[PDB]
Amino acid sequence: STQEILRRRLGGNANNRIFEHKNILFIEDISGNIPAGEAYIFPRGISRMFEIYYA
Amino acid sequence: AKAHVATLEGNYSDIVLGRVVAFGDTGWNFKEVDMTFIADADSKTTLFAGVLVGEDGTPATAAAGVFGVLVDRKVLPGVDHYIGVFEPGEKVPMVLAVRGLTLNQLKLKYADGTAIDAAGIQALEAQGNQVTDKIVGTQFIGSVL
Amino acid sequence: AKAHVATLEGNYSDIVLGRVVAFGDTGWNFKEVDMTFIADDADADSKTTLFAGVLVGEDGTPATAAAGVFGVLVDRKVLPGVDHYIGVFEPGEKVPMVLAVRGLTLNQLKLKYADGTAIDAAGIQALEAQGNQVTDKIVGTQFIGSVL
Repeated sequence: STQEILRRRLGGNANNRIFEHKNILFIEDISGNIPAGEAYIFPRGISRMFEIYYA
Repeated sequence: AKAHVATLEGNYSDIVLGRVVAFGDTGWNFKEVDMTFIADADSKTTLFAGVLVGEDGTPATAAAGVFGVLVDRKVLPGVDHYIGVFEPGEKVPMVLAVRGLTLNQLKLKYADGTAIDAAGIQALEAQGNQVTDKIVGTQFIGSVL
Repeated sequence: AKAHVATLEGNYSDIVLGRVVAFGDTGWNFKEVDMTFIADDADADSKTTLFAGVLVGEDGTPATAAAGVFGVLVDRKVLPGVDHYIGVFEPGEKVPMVLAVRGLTLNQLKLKYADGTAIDAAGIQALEAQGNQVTDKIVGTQFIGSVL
């Protein structure tokens, strides 16, 4: 396969283990801001989904 | 085997977060009292900076005896030269913080070392001081951010 | 048929006439407490009944007499010309509120007790002991109809 999961390390030497499968991209959190047993799924490209305002 | 090693942490300003700089008398915030430095032998005293003290220079074992906070320069962290320079039972002048100051609660302790309680906090605040717990703290190594 | 009219008079500075600024600390004069913004018996999303100047104790409950007076409620949420918080807080909830307790030149006329009664002498003494000035030397104002 393109990425030898059983032989090479996911994402190579990076810290995140970027892994793709079934047209779904997985990323591992290192900041520890995601609870231990939880994962979040959301779509990309949707307009005005996220905004931040300053006062 | 046990290699000699020394460490320093904290700072004088870490206790007094802020101050009101009154015009005229720059010493309007402090009072000077005579303390017993060495117990009643030659060794460092137990008067660590931040100990609650009374009016007469006796360490404050309880809220009711709290008058001020000892913030003198002679007992700051990392400073010590008084091994044997004094005599057990000898009395020494000390500087105290009394009026118009902001204090870090986490560094306030009773005579023994126990943390200050509600009564002591209220008594100290009644003299024109601000007592706060809003301290950011720090993280040095590990503890991924 | 009646017409709709709304009015505004008074500001923040009309309660806190003067403030001592500490160089090394700007929040020295103020202290935060927690208060019941909407009474627990208020109807669903009622309008609050707190107002700037109501005397409160250190616990946060509005004071009824001198013994319960510790400070003056001076939060931004209750100034005369502000209205955002209708139904925002459920009945019986509590939200942090800002008091002013040290180093202030306080108006004497605006301060009120929990029931709206004017401030008595015992309350004035208790508030002064904390290190606050209470003064009623206020010029006032005349608008129209009277030859000043």
